[PDB]
Amino acid sequence: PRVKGGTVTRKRRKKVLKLAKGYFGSKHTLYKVANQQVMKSGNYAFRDRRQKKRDFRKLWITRINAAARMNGLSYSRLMHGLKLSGIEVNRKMLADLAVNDLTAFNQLADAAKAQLN
Amino acid sequence: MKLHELKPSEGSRKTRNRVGRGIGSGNGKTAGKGHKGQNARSGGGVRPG
Amino acid sequence: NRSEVRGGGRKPWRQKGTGRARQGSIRSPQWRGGGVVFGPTPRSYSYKLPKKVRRLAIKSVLSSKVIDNNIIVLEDLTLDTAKTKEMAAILKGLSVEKKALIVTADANEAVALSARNIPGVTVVEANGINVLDVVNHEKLLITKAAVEKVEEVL
Amino acid sequence: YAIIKTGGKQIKVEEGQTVYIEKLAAEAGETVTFEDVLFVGGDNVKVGNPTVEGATVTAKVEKQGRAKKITVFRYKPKKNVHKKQGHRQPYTKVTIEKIN
Amino acid sequence: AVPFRRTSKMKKRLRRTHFKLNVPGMTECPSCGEMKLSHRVCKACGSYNGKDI
Amino acid sequence: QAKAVARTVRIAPRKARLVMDLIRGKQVGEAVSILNLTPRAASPIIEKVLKSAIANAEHNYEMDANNLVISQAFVDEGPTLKRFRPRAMGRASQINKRTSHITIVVSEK
Amino acid sequence: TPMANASTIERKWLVVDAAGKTLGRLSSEVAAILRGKHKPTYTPHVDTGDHVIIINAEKIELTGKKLTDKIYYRHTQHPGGLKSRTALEMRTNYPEKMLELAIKGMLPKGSLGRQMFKKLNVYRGSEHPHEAQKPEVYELRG
RNA sequence: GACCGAUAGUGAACCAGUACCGUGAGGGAAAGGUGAAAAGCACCCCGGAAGGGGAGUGAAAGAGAUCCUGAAACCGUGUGCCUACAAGUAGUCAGAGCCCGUUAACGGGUGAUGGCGUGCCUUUUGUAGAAUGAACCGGCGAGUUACGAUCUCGUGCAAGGUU
RNA sequence: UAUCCUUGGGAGUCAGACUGCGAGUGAUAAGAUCCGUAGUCGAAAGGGAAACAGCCCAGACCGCCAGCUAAGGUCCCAAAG
RNA sequence: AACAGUGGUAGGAGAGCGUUCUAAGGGCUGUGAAGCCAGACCGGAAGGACUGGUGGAGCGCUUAGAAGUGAGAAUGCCGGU
Repeated sequence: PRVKGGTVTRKRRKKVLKLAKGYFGSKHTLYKVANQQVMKSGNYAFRDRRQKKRDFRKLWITRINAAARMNGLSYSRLMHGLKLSGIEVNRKMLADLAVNDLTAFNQLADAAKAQLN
Repeated sequence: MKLHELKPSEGSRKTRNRVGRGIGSGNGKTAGKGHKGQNARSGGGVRPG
Repeated sequence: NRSEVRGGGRKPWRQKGTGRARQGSIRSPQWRGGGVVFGPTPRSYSYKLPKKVRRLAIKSVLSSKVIDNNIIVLEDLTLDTAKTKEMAAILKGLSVEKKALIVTADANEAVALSARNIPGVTVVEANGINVLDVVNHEKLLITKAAVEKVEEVL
Repeated sequence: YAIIKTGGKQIKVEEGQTVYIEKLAAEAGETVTFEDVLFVGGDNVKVGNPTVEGATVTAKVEKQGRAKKITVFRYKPKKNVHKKQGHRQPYTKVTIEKIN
Repeated sequence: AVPFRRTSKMKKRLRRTHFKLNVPGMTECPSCGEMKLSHRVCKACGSYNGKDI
Repeated sequence: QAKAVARTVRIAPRKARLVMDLIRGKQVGEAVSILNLTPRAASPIIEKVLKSAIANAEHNYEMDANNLVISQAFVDEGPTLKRFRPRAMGRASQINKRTSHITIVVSEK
Repeated sequence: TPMANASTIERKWLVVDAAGKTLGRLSSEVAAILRGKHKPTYTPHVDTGDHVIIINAEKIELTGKKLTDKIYYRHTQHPGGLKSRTALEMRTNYPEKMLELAIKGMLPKGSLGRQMFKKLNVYRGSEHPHEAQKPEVYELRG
């Protein structure tokens, strides 16, 4: 018996193309050039899933540092005082406070500032 | 037995190893012949001794 | 094959100078018309087992038929005619609403002329028994004569 | 508003709020108490020494699901390597009550 | 002396922007109404500047 | 509304595209003036099909010819014809005697 | 899931004198605030900074022999179109631009960097045309 | 017929060893499908015609003579969002605004702006590679079969197994 | 601390590169060549070394908007004195 | 359950997905098959469903079996653009 293979190839390639929407022209219109971007998008995505953890950390830290500098402190000195106290909350929480409830941030910073002395 | 409940004795049957049918198989692009050489060619080899 | 296919022969274009690819014939597998690489070729899928095994097989399936009680013994099949109405009436009386196999010893031609126009029914002598017919026909009818024959040759 | 530590992570919470967290042993209508609690917030304040005593946080489940899919695809460019792999991270949907 | 690359649809269209036709400088035929080129003769009126040929 | 089509006419489509990109979305009378006065090969064809359209409207729909507008108007590349020019040195060059399907749709205000 | 600002901004206007200051150590703060790192509501992609005014740019200071030996090179896109200007004559003729150069250099690059540069407004002397914005003074931490 | 089903299968499902190429021997194609049935479009209009729009036939005319379906490349029309101080293998992650509203779930389309990021294959000590190959889309296209040997697994029988 | 030996089936490989150390040839020149030895690459992504196969740190099932560290760093580009 | 582990070229081993055909058994289909187009569905992957549209007559499911069994590249062949 003989086997053509008419539907499978089309179906698979179309699946890829539906994944490749929004890409610039030929990279959504054509199979193979799109494939080699989709794949590349997969590696980029893996990478970025792990860069998020690295980026938001920075952002939180900058926010905390600004708030501590207006409170009269540095980030490093602050977090040292906090770990020395037991206030191991985390940086995301601290940032959310420093934006929304800055009085609580001040409470915590004053605790650490006191326990640095 | 019945034709619509057939099954073999385990270990009697196996699937054959096809090659040149992708890399997920682990036998793509070379069929396990490795890279270039007299053993990698069509009719490629030497007499046994 | 590329040899069996008609034509080919000449190098369609010189090896070099053209921008085109090296090609040796218009009938190699790359081409539209083309010769097939390996493909099929006539052969026989037949093989033979040993005798002990095959007789064990038929014994086994008969044992299974007698187990699940899709077996019927029926002495003295006798038809004044060779008709199918009578046979179907018999099968109805025996509550045989499906495929079926029928066995004799010496080829009751009346029974063979009948019973063939029925789709699901087949007829055979004791010498002509298979495993496949047995399995496939879901239920078995035998004359005790044929029983003695099969059990004495087995 | 309170803070809690649940899944090796932390959450800021207000009462009556809906949250999605890591998987738990609940059964889709049960209740839960978070006790690894700290920073009761919102009012008269209480901060964890590491953790504030008692002051638990009750809640109840509404779903025990598995989130939207992602197809991590990984290929070393040459070398003929691929890994295609799906993932539905389980999760648990919760509604809060009674910060303490 | 040849295209190192194939030209994309986008640049093809960006080139073909200016490749277009302006309309004519059009006027009516005051004699029998229909339109006409400026400073030129109404083919149907057969008239120009209030004068028939 | 109303429609007219000129299917399988030997002319290149881009040229027709130009000529109707002029008039897309205009009153029929001024459009006819455009086509009468512009010096291109495709204007007679296009005014022909347009005139057929307005005729279809007036005859089969009675839609007040003067009160009409080109709702849409487009061209579709139809079946080419293949030819060959004997260039130098025994080489030939493929020639694409193009073909176009002109389509016009007319409505009221 | 924190906040990421957008059109929820209040850009104040700050003023800085430079009577005895080193432009580098000064600029490293003014650029930080032009970027908004002195705020809790910082985001990297929104320009949360704050407008800045600088006065008495001529009256900056330097260390060492920079006025004689520090050289601002600048090339056209013409051959041998290299040009050089010492920090001294830059200070005399136009200190606005040399401050702008330093700060531009230590700002981020891209549209956002340029747009936060656009908040800067440097002025020789002590004139400050931007009275209307009701600015305030910013002393330097350094 | 555990043979093909119009790039397959005879080279050839059709007026093919034809057309066509070659002085010549010789080489050597392409090209199937209306409908159950012509009932194949009376008649009206546009138009010089072609080709259309109506009407009518028909279950169907989006079936109308390349006449079942009819994809993709390619070509265009319209429009929701974005875009004319911006450099970026063209995406990814974060993300505002705007527009929608699903196989109803931490939904969808766009995406200002920020961050990270030198294509695929081959061959190489090593290639983003200024080394090779591919214009693109579609189809076809490469480790098989016979016989024999050997190893493993399985089954049957066993100092006897087998034709 | 668990990998070692035998028998049998199946392979691929026999163009290697740099770095550190010890040697040769060289001009104690070569990103040179040829040897030994250890590592890395090859066949290994990630962080730093601006970028940067072979250097420093360290080894990727997958996810998380959690945390502690290595190398290297903390005035701004760019997180941190 | 506990513990430990899960980078990977050549290459070895094992698990499977899918295509055509056949046998049997059980089914779908003019109240609309296959095929084609959409869709925000499911699965660890190959992949598989559901709904709607087109189309207008054949096709799945289960267990087994046999193969012209899966294409992104050959300055590949043919056709189209």
